[PDB]
Amino acid sequence: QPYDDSHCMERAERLIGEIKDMFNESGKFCGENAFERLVMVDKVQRLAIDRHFQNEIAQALDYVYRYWSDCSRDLNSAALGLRILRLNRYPVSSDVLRHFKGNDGQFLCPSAQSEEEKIGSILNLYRASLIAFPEENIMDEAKAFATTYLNQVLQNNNISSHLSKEIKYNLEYGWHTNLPRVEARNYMDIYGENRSWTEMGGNMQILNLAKLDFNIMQSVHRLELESILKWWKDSNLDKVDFARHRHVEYFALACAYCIDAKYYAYRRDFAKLCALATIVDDIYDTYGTIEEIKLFNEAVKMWDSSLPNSLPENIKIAYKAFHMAVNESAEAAKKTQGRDILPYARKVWEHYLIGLTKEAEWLANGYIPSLEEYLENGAPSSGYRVTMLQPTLTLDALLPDNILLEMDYPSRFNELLCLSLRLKGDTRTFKAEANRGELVSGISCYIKDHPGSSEEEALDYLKDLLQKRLKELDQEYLKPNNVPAISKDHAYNIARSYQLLYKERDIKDLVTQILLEPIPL
Repeated sequence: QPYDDSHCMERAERLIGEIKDMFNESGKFCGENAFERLVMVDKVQRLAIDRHFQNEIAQALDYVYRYWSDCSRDLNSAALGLRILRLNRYPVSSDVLRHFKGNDGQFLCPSAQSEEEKIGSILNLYRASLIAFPEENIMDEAKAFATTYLNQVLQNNNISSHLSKEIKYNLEYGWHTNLPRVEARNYMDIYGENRSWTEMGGNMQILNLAKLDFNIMQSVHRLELESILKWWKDSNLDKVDFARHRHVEYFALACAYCIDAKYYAYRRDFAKLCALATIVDDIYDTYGTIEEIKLFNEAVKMWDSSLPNSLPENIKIAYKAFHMAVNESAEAAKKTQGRDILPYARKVWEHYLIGLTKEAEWLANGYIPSLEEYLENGAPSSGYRVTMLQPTLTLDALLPDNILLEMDYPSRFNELLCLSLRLKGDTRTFKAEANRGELVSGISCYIKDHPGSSEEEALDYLKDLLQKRLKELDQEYLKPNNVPAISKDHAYNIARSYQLLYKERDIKDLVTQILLEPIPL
Protein backbone atom coordinates (compact mmCIF):
# COMPACT_ATOMS: atom_id res chain seq x y z
CA GLN A 1 0.00 0.00 0.00
CA PRO A 2 1.15 3.61 -0.56
CA TYR A 3 -0.10 4.71 2.88
CA ASP A 4 0.47 2.42 5.83
CA ASP A 5 -1.79 2.69 8.87
CA SER A 6 -0.82 5.29 11.44
CA HIS A 7 0.49 4.12 14.78
CA CYS A 8 -2.45 5.67 16.58
CA MET A 9 -4.73 3.56 14.42
CA GLU A 10 -2.79 0.35 14.94
CA ARG A 11 -3.02 0.91 18.68
CA ALA A 12 -6.75 1.55 18.34
CA GLU A 13 -7.40 -1.60 16.30
CA ARG A 14 -5.53 -3.62 18.92
CA LEU A 15 -7.67 -2.13 21.72
CA ILE A 16 -10.78 -2.92 19.71
CA GLY A 17 -9.72 -6.56 19.81
CA GLU A 18 -8.93 -6.57 23.51
CA ILE A 19 -12.37 -5.06 24.23
CA LYS A 20 -14.16 -7.61 22.05
CA ASP A 21 -12.45 -10.25 24.20
CA MET A 22 -13.93 -8.34 27.14
CA PHE A 23 -17.46 -8.69 25.77
CA ASN A 24 -16.93 -12.37 25.00
CA GLU A 25 -15.34 -13.16 28.37
CA SER A 26 -18.45 -11.46 29.82
CA GLY A 27 -20.80 -13.57 27.70
CA LYS A 28 -18.84 -16.78 28.28
CA PHE A 29 -19.20 -16.23 32.04
CA CYS A 30 -22.29 -18.25 32.92
CA GLY A 31 -24.96 -17.09 35.38
CA GLU A 32 -27.04 -13.87 35.10
CA ASN A 33 -24.13 -11.42 34.65
CA ALA A 34 -26.78 -9.34 32.95
CA PHE A 35 -25.83 -6.14 34.76
CA GLU A 36 -22.12 -6.64 34.07
CA ARG A 37 -22.92 -6.99 30.37
CA LEU A 38 -25.17 -3.93 30.42
CA VAL A 39 -22.48 -1.80 32.13
CA MET A 40 -20.01 -2.66 29.37
CA VAL A 41 -22.52 -1.57 26.72
CA ASP A 42 -23.02 1.63 28.72
CA LYS A 43 -19.32 2.59 28.71
CA VAL A 44 -18.76 1.96 24.99
CA GLN A 45 -22.00 3.77 24.14
CA ARG A 46 -21.43 6.93 26.23
CA LEU A 47 -17.98 7.06 24.64
CA ALA A 48 -19.43 6.86 21.11
CA ILE A 49 -17.20 3.91 20.18
CA ASP A 50 -20.14 1.50 19.86
CA ARG A 51 -19.80 1.13 16.06
CA HIS A 52 -16.78 -1.20 16.51
CA PHE A 53 -18.83 -3.57 18.75
CA GLN A 54 -22.24 -3.96 17.15
CA ASN A 55 -22.26 -7.76 17.34
CA GLU A 56 -20.90 -7.89 20.88
CA ILE A 57 -23.46 -5.26 21.94
CA ALA A 58 -26.46 -6.99 20.37
CA GLN A 59 -25.49 -10.23 22.10
CA ALA A 60 -25.09 -8.47 25.46
CA LEU A 61 -28.36 -6.57 25.08
CA ASP A 62 -30.20 -9.74 24.03
CA TYR A 63 -28.92 -11.31 27.23
CA VAL A 64 -29.92 -8.26 29.25
CA TYR A 65 -33.36 -8.38 27.64
CA ARG A 66 -33.87 -12.09 28.28
CA TYR A 67 -33.06 -11.68 31.98
CA TRP A 68 -34.76 -8.30 32.26
CA SER A 69 -36.39 -9.11 35.60
CA ASP A 70 -33.05 -10.39 36.98
CA CYS A 71 -31.50 -7.07 35.92
CA SER A 72 -34.07 -4.56 37.20
CA ARG A 73 -33.41 -5.55 40.82
CA ASP A 74 -32.88 -1.92 41.90
CA LEU A 75 -33.45 1.63 40.70
CA ASN A 76 -30.05 2.06 39.09
CA SER A 77 -30.03 -1.11 36.96
CA ALA A 78 -33.73 -0.64 36.21
CA ALA A 79 -33.07 2.87 34.90
CA LEU A 80 -29.82 2.01 33.14
CA GLY A 81 -31.50 -0.93 31.43
CA LEU A 82 -34.63 1.01 30.63
CA ARG A 83 -32.66 3.67 28.78
CA ILE A 84 -30.24 1.43 26.86
CA LEU A 85 -32.78 -1.23 25.91
CA ARG A 86 -35.27 1.41 24.78
CA LEU A 87 -32.72 3.33 22.68
CA ASN A 88 -31.68 0.06 21.05
CA ARG A 89 -35.26 -0.60 20.01
CA TYR A 90 -36.05 -3.38 22.47
CA PRO A 91 -39.71 -3.07 23.59
CA VAL A 92 -39.34 -2.35 27.31
CA SER A 93 -41.88 -0.50 29.43
CA SER A 94 -41.26 2.44 31.71
CA ASP A 95 -43.51 0.58 34.18
CA VAL A 96 -40.41 -0.93 35.77
CA LEU A 97 -39.79 2.46 37.42
CA ARG A 98 -43.15 2.62 39.27
CA HIS A 99 -41.80 -0.17 41.50
CA PHE A 100 -39.33 2.33 42.97
CA LYS A 101 -41.71 5.25 43.55
CA GLY A 102 -42.86 5.29 47.13
CA ASN A 103 -44.91 7.91 48.93
CA ASP A 104 -44.65 11.62 48.12
CA GLY A 105 -43.28 10.48 44.76
CA GLN A 106 -39.76 9.86 46.02
CA PHE A 107 -37.72 7.19 44.28
CA LEU A 108 -35.91 4.72 46.50
CA CYS A 109 -32.30 3.50 46.17
CA PRO A 110 -31.02 0.46 48.06
CA SER A 111 -30.30 1.67 51.58
CA ALA A 112 -26.99 -0.26 51.59
CA GLN A 113 -25.77 2.20 48.93
CA SER A 114 -23.16 4.89 49.53
CA GLU A 115 -23.90 8.53 48.83
CA GLU A 116 -21.99 8.41 45.52
CA GLU A 117 -23.95 5.27 44.58
CA LYS A 118 -27.27 6.91 45.34
CA ILE A 119 -26.31 9.79 43.03
CA GLY A 120 -25.32 7.18 40.46
CA SER A 121 -28.81 5.69 40.68
CA ILE A 122 -30.50 9.09 40.51
CA LEU A 123 -28.29 10.03 37.56
CA ASN A 124 -29.44 6.97 35.60
CA LEU A 125 -32.99 7.71 36.77
CA TYR A 126 -32.67 11.23 35.32
CA ARG A 127 -31.14 9.90 32.09
CA ALA A 128 -33.85 7.22 31.73
CA SER A 129 -36.67 9.73 32.20
CA LEU A 130 -35.50 11.82 29.23
CA ILE A 131 -36.52 9.18 26.64
CA ALA A 132 -40.21 9.35 27.55
CA PHE A 133 -43.08 8.21 25.38
CA PRO A 134 -46.42 10.05 25.49
CA GLU A 135 -48.64 9.25 28.48
CA GLU A 136 -45.92 7.72 30.70
CA ASN A 137 -46.44 9.71 33.87
CA ILE A 138 -43.65 7.96 35.74
CA MET A 139 -41.13 9.49 33.32
CA ASP A 140 -42.49 12.94 34.20
CA GLU A 141 -42.30 12.14 37.90
CA ALA A 142 -38.86 10.55 37.57
CA LYS A 143 -37.51 13.62 35.79
CA ALA A 144 -39.14 15.93 38.35
CA PHE A 145 -37.73 14.01 41.32
CA ALA A 146 -34.26 13.49 39.84
CA THR A 147 -33.86 17.13 38.79
CA THR A 148 -34.56 18.24 42.36
CA TYR A 149 -32.34 15.57 43.93
CA LEU A 150 -29.38 16.20 41.63
CA ASN A 151 -29.61 19.99 42.08
CA GLN A 152 -29.55 19.61 45.85
CA VAL A 153 -26.61 17.21 45.54
CA LEU A 154 -24.69 20.02 43.82
CA GLN A 155 -25.72 22.70 46.32
CA ASN A 156 -24.00 20.40 48.84
CA ASN A 157 -20.36 20.61 47.92
CA ASN A 158 -19.41 17.28 49.59
CA ILE A 159 -19.09 15.64 46.18
CA SER A 160 -16.11 14.54 44.14
CA SER A 161 -15.12 16.78 41.26
CA HIS A 162 -15.85 14.20 38.57
CA LEU A 163 -19.33 13.39 39.92
CA SER A 164 -20.12 17.10 39.91
CA LYS A 165 -18.94 17.40 36.29
CA GLU A 166 -21.24 14.47 35.48
CA ILE A 167 -24.25 16.04 37.17
CA LYS A 168 -23.81 19.37 35.39
CA TYR A 169 -23.22 17.86 31.97
CA ASN A 170 -26.30 15.64 32.31
CA LEU A 171 -28.50 18.44 33.59
CA GLU A 172 -27.23 20.89 30.98
CA TYR A 173 -27.47 18.81 27.84
CA GLY A 174 -30.17 16.21 28.45
CA TRP A 175 -30.99 14.09 25.42
CA HIS A 176 -32.62 16.14 22.66
CA THR A 177 -30.07 18.96 22.74
CA ASN A 178 -27.21 16.49 22.44
CA LEU A 179 -25.35 14.20 20.02
CA PRO A 180 -23.27 11.00 20.33
CA ARG A 181 -19.77 12.55 20.17
CA VAL A 182 -20.72 15.50 22.37
CA GLU A 183 -21.58 13.03 25.12
CA ALA A 184 -18.42 11.08 24.36
CA ARG A 185 -16.22 14.17 24.73
CA ASN A 186 -17.75 14.89 28.12
CA TYR A 187 -17.51 11.36 29.42
CA MET A 188 -13.84 11.07 28.41
CA ASP A 189 -13.21 13.70 31.09
CA ILE A 190 -15.86 12.38 33.49
CA TYR A 191 -14.47 8.83 33.43
CA GLY A 192 -10.83 9.85 33.07
CA GLU A 193 -10.79 11.98 36.24
CA ASN A 194 -12.27 9.15 38.31
CA ARG A 195 -9.34 7.20 39.73
CA SER A 196 -11.53 4.38 41.02
CA TRP A 197 -13.18 4.11 37.60
CA THR A 198 -9.92 4.05 35.63
CA GLU A 199 -8.61 1.32 37.97
CA MET A 200 -11.41 -1.14 37.20
CA GLY A 201 -10.19 -3.90 34.93
CA GLY A 202 -10.52 -3.04 31.28
CA ASN A 203 -11.79 0.50 31.83
CA MET A 204 -8.55 2.16 30.83
CA GLN A 205 -8.57 0.27 27.55
CA ILE A 206 -12.09 1.57 26.84
CA LEU A 207 -11.14 5.15 27.72
CA ASN A 208 -7.95 4.86 25.65
CA LEU A 209 -9.80 3.51 22.62
CA ALA A 210 -12.34 6.30 23.09
CA LYS A 211 -9.61 8.96 23.02
CA LEU A 212 -7.77 7.34 20.12
CA ASP A 213 -10.99 7.00 18.13
CA PHE A 214 -12.07 10.57 18.79
CA ASN A 215 -8.70 11.86 17.58
CA ILE A 216 -8.26 9.52 14.60
CA MET A 217 -11.73 10.29 13.27
CA GLN A 218 -11.42 14.01 14.06
CA SER A 219 -8.47 14.20 11.71
CA VAL A 220 -10.52 12.60 8.94
CA HIS A 221 -13.35 15.10 9.43
CA ARG A 222 -10.77 17.89 9.43
CA LEU A 223 -9.29 16.65 6.15
CA GLU A 224 -12.85 16.58 4.79
CA LEU A 225 -13.61 20.09 6.00
CA GLU A 226 -11.01 21.16 3.43
CA SER A 227 -13.24 20.07 0.53
CA ILE A 228 -16.08 22.05 2.12
CA LEU A 229 -13.99 25.22 2.43
CA LYS A 230 -12.80 24.80 -1.17
CA TRP A 231 -16.43 24.49 -2.34
CA TRP A 232 -17.31 27.67 -0.45
CA LYS A 233 -14.57 29.54 -2.30
CA ASP A 234 -15.22 27.90 -5.70
CA SER A 235 -19.06 28.17 -5.50
CA ASN A 236 -18.33 31.91 -5.01
CA LEU A 237 -20.64 31.82 -1.98
CA ASP A 238 -18.02 33.77 0.00
CA LYS A 239 -19.09 36.81 -2.08
CA VAL A 240 -22.80 36.56 -1.09
CA ASP A 241 -23.27 39.42 1.38
CA PHE A 242 -26.02 37.53 3.27
CA ALA A 243 -24.43 34.13 4.04
CA ARG A 244 -22.37 33.34 7.16
CA HIS A 245 -19.69 30.60 7.43
CA ARG A 246 -22.53 28.45 8.85
CA HIS A 247 -21.25 25.68 6.59
CA VAL A 248 -18.48 24.82 9.07
CA GLU A 249 -20.98 24.62 11.98
CA TYR A 250 -23.19 22.27 9.98
CA PHE A 251 -20.21 20.12 9.02
CA ALA A 252 -19.29 19.89 12.71
CA LEU A 253 -22.88 18.92 13.57
CA ALA A 254 -22.83 16.08 11.07
CA CYS A 255 -19.47 14.87 12.43
CA ALA A 256 -20.80 14.51 15.98
CA TYR A 257 -22.91 11.49 14.92
CA CYS A 258 -21.92 10.48 11.36
CA ILE A 259 -18.43 9.20 12.11
CA ASP A 260 -17.22 6.53 9.66
CA ALA A 261 -14.86 7.50 6.87
CA LYS A 262 -17.02 5.79 4.24
CA TYR A 263 -19.81 8.32 4.96
CA TYR A 264 -17.92 11.35 3.63
CA ALA A 265 -20.85 12.13 1.29
CA TYR A 266 -23.37 12.33 4.14
CA ARG A 267 -21.32 14.90 6.06
CA ARG A 268 -20.39 16.97 2.98
CA ASP A 269 -23.88 16.98 1.53
CA PHE A 270 -25.46 17.73 4.91
CA ALA A 271 -23.06 20.65 5.25
CA LYS A 272 -23.70 21.95 1.72
CA LEU A 273 -27.46 21.34 1.44
CA CYS A 274 -28.04 22.78 4.90
CA ALA A 275 -25.94 25.86 4.11
CA LEU A 276 -27.84 26.37 0.85
CA ALA A 277 -31.19 25.87 2.64
CA THR A 278 -30.27 28.76 4.95
CA ILE A 279 -29.24 30.97 2.03
CA VAL A 280 -32.52 30.19 0.26
CA ASP A 281 -34.54 30.90 3.42
CA ASP A 282 -32.74 34.27 3.43
CA ILE A 283 -33.42 34.96 -0.25
CA TYR A 284 -37.11 34.25 0.34
CA ASP A 285 -37.60 35.79 3.80
CA THR A 286 -35.55 39.00 3.52
CA TYR A 287 -33.67 39.81 0.28
CA GLY A 288 -35.26 39.21 -3.15
CA THR A 289 -38.50 40.92 -4.14
CA ILE A 290 -41.75 39.19 -5.14
CA GLU A 291 -40.52 39.32 -8.75
CA GLU A 292 -37.28 37.41 -8.15
CA ILE A 293 -38.72 34.78 -5.79
CA LYS A 294 -41.05 34.01 -8.72
CA LEU A 295 -38.13 33.52 -11.14
CA PHE A 296 -36.38 31.36 -8.53
CA ASN A 297 -39.41 29.07 -8.26
CA GLU A 298 -39.49 29.10 -12.06
CA ALA A 299 -35.84 28.07 -12.40
CA VAL A 300 -36.37 25.29 -9.85
CA LYS A 301 -39.54 24.10 -11.61
CA MET A 302 -37.62 23.79 -14.87
CA TRP A 303 -34.29 22.95 -13.14
CA ASP A 304 -32.30 25.47 -15.17
CA SER A 305 -28.53 25.46 -14.81
CA SER A 306 -28.52 29.26 -14.20
CA LEU A 307 -30.78 32.29 -13.65
CA PRO A 308 -31.49 35.20 -16.05
CA ASN A 309 -28.40 37.40 -16.23
CA SER A 310 -30.43 40.56 -15.54
CA LEU A 311 -30.92 39.40 -11.90
CA PRO A 312 -28.68 40.51 -8.98
CA GLU A 313 -25.24 38.96 -8.67
CA ASN A 314 -26.04 37.81 -5.10
CA ILE A 315 -28.98 35.59 -6.07
CA LYS A 316 -27.75 34.42 -9.48
CA ILE A 317 -24.74 32.64 -7.97
CA ALA A 318 -26.62 31.47 -4.88
CA TYR A 319 -28.82 29.68 -7.40
CA LYS A 320 -25.94 28.19 -9.40
CA ALA A 321 -24.31 26.80 -6.23
CA PHE A 322 -27.66 25.33 -5.18
CA HIS A 323 -28.20 23.72 -8.59
CA MET A 324 -24.70 22.19 -8.59
CA ALA A 325 -25.02 20.98 -4.99
CA VAL A 326 -28.38 19.22 -5.41
CA ASN A 327 -27.03 17.59 -8.59
CA GLU A 328 -23.80 16.28 -7.05
CA SER A 329 -25.68 15.06 -3.99
CA ALA A 330 -28.19 13.25 -6.21
CA GLU A 331 -25.27 11.67 -8.08
CA ALA A 332 -23.61 10.18 -4.99
CA ALA A 333 -27.07 8.96 -4.00
CA LYS A 334 -27.44 7.23 -7.38
CA LYS A 335 -24.10 5.54 -6.61
CA THR A 336 -25.33 3.91 -3.41
CA GLN A 337 -29.14 3.88 -3.85
CA GLY A 338 -28.83 2.00 -7.18
CA ARG A 339 -31.33 4.27 -8.95
CA ASP A 340 -31.86 7.80 -10.18
CA ILE A 341 -32.99 9.94 -7.26
CA LEU A 342 -32.70 13.44 -8.73
CA PRO A 343 -36.45 13.39 -9.71
CA TYR A 344 -37.43 12.53 -6.15
CA ALA A 345 -34.81 14.96 -4.85
CA ARG A 346 -36.09 17.88 -6.89
CA LYS A 347 -39.65 17.38 -5.74
CA VAL A 348 -38.42 17.63 -2.11
CA TRP A 349 -36.85 20.96 -2.94
CA GLU A 350 -40.01 22.30 -4.59
CA HIS A 351 -42.05 21.43 -1.47
CA TYR A 352 -39.55 23.46 0.57
CA LEU A 353 -39.90 26.45 -1.77
CA ILE A 354 -43.68 26.04 -1.91
CA GLY A 355 -43.54 26.31 1.88
CA LEU A 356 -41.31 29.39 1.79
CA THR A 357 -43.46 31.10 -0.86
CA LYS A 358 -46.63 30.51 1.18
CA GLU A 359 -45.06 32.28 4.19
CA ALA A 360 -44.07 35.28 2.10
CA GLU A 361 -47.60 35.53 0.66
CA TRP A 362 -48.94 35.51 4.22
CA LEU A 363 -46.54 38.29 5.16
CA ALA A 364 -47.28 40.19 1.94
CA ASN A 365 -51.07 40.02 2.39
CA GLY A 366 -51.30 40.82 6.10
CA TYR A 367 -52.60 37.27 6.62
CA ILE A 368 -52.20 35.63 10.05
CA PRO A 369 -52.93 31.87 9.77
CA SER A 370 -54.13 29.66 12.56
CA LEU A 371 -51.59 27.63 14.49
CA GLU A 372 -52.86 24.45 12.83
CA GLU A 373 -52.32 25.97 9.39
CA TYR A 374 -49.02 27.57 10.38
CA LEU A 375 -47.54 24.33 11.73
CA GLU A 376 -48.85 22.37 8.75
CA ASN A 377 -47.04 24.59 6.26
CA GLY A 378 -44.19 25.21 8.71
CA ALA A 379 -43.08 21.59 8.48
CA PRO A 380 -41.78 21.95 4.88
CA SER A 381 -40.88 25.63 5.40
CA SER A 382 -38.67 24.74 8.38
CA GLY A 383 -36.22 23.32 5.89
CA TYR A 384 -35.75 20.15 7.96
CA ARG A 385 -36.62 17.70 5.20
CA VAL A 386 -34.36 19.10 2.47
CA THR A 387 -31.38 18.89 4.81
CA MET A 388 -32.11 15.24 5.71
CA LEU A 389 -33.34 13.34 2.61
CA GLN A 390 -30.53 13.64 0.06
CA PRO A 391 -27.67 13.20 2.60
CA THR A 392 -29.41 10.15 4.16
CA LEU A 393 -29.76 8.66 0.65
CA THR A 394 -25.94 8.76 0.18
CA LEU A 395 -25.61 6.33 3.11
CA ASP A 396 -24.87 2.64 2.31
CA ALA A 397 -28.44 1.73 3.40
CA LEU A 398 -30.82 0.90 0.56
CA LEU A 399 -34.14 2.80 0.73
CA PRO A 400 -36.55 1.69 -2.01
CA ASP A 401 -39.30 4.21 -2.68
CA ASN A 402 -41.91 2.22 -0.75
CA ILE A 403 -39.51 1.99 2.22
CA LEU A 404 -38.55 5.67 1.97
CA LEU A 405 -42.23 6.64 2.57
CA GLU A 406 -42.02 5.20 6.10
CA MET A 407 -39.12 7.56 6.96
CA ASP A 408 -39.50 10.58 4.66
CA TYR A 409 -42.59 12.64 3.96
CA PRO A 410 -45.50 11.87 4.32
CA SER A 411 -44.75 9.65 7.34
CA ARG A 412 -45.48 10.63 10.92
CA PHE A 413 -41.70 10.36 11.49
CA ASN A 414 -40.83 13.15 9.06
CA GLU A 415 -43.71 15.31 10.27
CA LEU A 416 -42.49 15.18 13.88
CA LEU A 417 -38.87 15.72 12.76
CA CYS A 418 -39.94 18.92 10.98
CA LEU A 419 -42.10 20.04 13.92
CA SER A 420 -39.20 19.83 16.37
CA LEU A 421 -37.10 22.11 14.17
CA ARG A 422 -40.07 24.44 13.70
CA LEU A 423 -41.17 24.58 17.35
CA LYS A 424 -37.68 24.87 18.82
CA GLY A 425 -37.07 27.76 16.44
CA ASP A 426 -40.35 29.43 17.37
CA THR A 427 -39.71 29.15 21.13
CA ARG A 428 -36.30 30.92 20.97
CA THR A 429 -36.09 33.68 23.57
CA PHE A 430 -32.65 34.89 22.45
CA LYS A 431 -32.55 34.98 18.65
CA ALA A 432 -30.89 38.33 17.87
CA GLU A 433 -33.53 39.41 15.30
CA ALA A 434 -36.37 38.32 17.68
CA ASN A 435 -39.75 36.77 16.71
CA ARG A 436 -41.96 39.43 18.35
CA GLY A 437 -41.27 41.58 15.26
CA GLU A 438 -42.62 39.26 12.54
CA LEU A 439 -46.25 39.09 11.42
CA VAL A 440 -46.57 35.31 10.92
CA SER A 441 -44.95 33.24 13.68
CA GLY A 442 -45.83 30.45 16.07
CA ILE A 443 -46.45 33.05 18.77
CA SER A 444 -48.74 35.31 16.74
CA CYS A 445 -50.71 32.38 15.28
CA TYR A 446 -51.44 31.04 18.75
CA ILE A 447 -52.71 34.51 19.63
CA LYS A 448 -55.03 34.60 16.60
CA ASP A 449 -56.43 31.29 17.84
CA HIS A 450 -56.74 32.66 21.41
CA PRO A 451 -57.57 36.39 21.27
CA GLY A 452 -56.45 38.01 24.49
CA SER A 453 -53.50 35.67 25.05
CA SER A 454 -50.27 37.40 26.00
CA GLU A 455 -46.99 36.65 24.27
CA GLU A 456 -46.06 34.87 27.50
CA GLU A 457 -49.04 32.48 27.50
CA ALA A 458 -48.33 31.75 23.83
CA LEU A 459 -44.66 30.94 24.39
CA ASP A 460 -45.52 28.63 27.27
CA TYR A 461 -47.95 26.77 25.02
CA LEU A 462 -45.43 26.36 22.19
CA LYS A 463 -42.71 25.21 24.61
CA ASP A 464 -45.05 22.59 26.09
CA LEU A 465 -46.27 21.54 22.65
CA LEU A 466 -42.62 21.03 21.67
CA GLN A 467 -42.28 18.75 24.72
CA LYS A 468 -45.39 16.77 23.71
CA ARG A 469 -44.20 16.45 20.10
CA LEU A 470 -40.70 15.27 21.12
CA LYS A 471 -42.17 12.39 23.16
CA GLU A 472 -44.22 11.41 20.11
CA LEU A 473 -41.06 11.82 18.04
CA ASP A 474 -39.09 9.53 20.35
CA GLN A 475 -41.83 6.88 20.26
CA GLU A 476 -42.11 7.08 16.46
CA TYR A 477 -38.32 6.98 16.05
CA LEU A 478 -38.01 3.88 18.27
CA LYS A 479 -41.05 2.03 16.73
CA PRO A 480 -40.16 -0.98 14.56
CA ASN A 481 -40.69 -0.80 10.80
CA ASN A 482 -38.95 -1.61 7.51
CA VAL A 483 -36.61 1.40 7.38
CA PRO A 484 -32.93 0.51 8.02
CA ALA A 485 -32.10 1.77 11.50
CA ILE A 486 -28.99 3.67 10.38
CA SER A 487 -31.20 5.88 8.17
CA LYS A 488 -33.60 6.68 11.00
CA ASP A 489 -30.63 7.29 13.30
CA HIS A 490 -29.21 9.93 10.95
CA ALA A 491 -32.56 11.61 10.35
CA TYR A 492 -33.18 11.66 14.11
CA ASN A 493 -29.72 13.04 14.80
CA ILE A 494 -30.26 15.85 12.30
CA ALA A 495 -33.18 16.89 14.49
CA ARG A 496 -31.08 16.71 17.66
CA SER A 497 -28.29 18.69 16.03
CA TYR A 498 -30.76 21.55 15.46
CA GLN A 499 -31.98 21.35 19.07
CA LEU A 500 -28.32 21.47 20.10
CA LEU A 501 -27.53 24.21 17.60
CA TYR A 502 -30.32 26.44 18.89
CA LYS A 503 -29.32 25.72 22.50
CA GLU A 504 -25.71 26.84 21.83
CA ARG A 505 -26.85 30.05 20.06
CA ASP A 506 -20.83 28.80 22.70
CA ILE A 507 -21.28 27.45 19.17
CA LYS A 508 -17.61 28.19 18.54
CA ASP A 509 -17.00 25.84 21.47
CA LEU A 510 -18.91 23.04 19.71
CA VAL A 511 -16.96 23.24 16.44
CA THR A 512 -13.68 23.38 18.36
CA GLN A 513 -14.62 20.31 20.40
CA ILE A 514 -15.71 18.26 17.41
CA LEU A 515 -13.36 19.47 14.66
CA LEU A 516 -10.26 21.35 15.78
CA GLU A 517 -9.07 20.42 19.28
CA PRO A 518 -7.91 16.81 19.80
CA ILE A 519 -8.31 15.24 23.22
CA PRO A 520 -5.13 14.80 25.32
CA LEU A 521 -4.07 11.14 25.33
